[PDB]
Amino acid sequence: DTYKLILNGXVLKGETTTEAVDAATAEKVFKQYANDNGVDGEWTYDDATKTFTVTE
Repeated sequence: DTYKLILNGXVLKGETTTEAVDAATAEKVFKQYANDNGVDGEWTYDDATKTFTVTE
């Protein structure tokens, strides 16, 4: 499936997508991308939209 990532860094925002077989795998990809790019914070998932948010 296509999963989405919302990255909220206070006044700064971003977003991205990945293809993955399930949600746990997409989150591993999203958590590495977020961390590689300086974005650390609280994670939540909307399984109705297959969208993760990381909030600084």
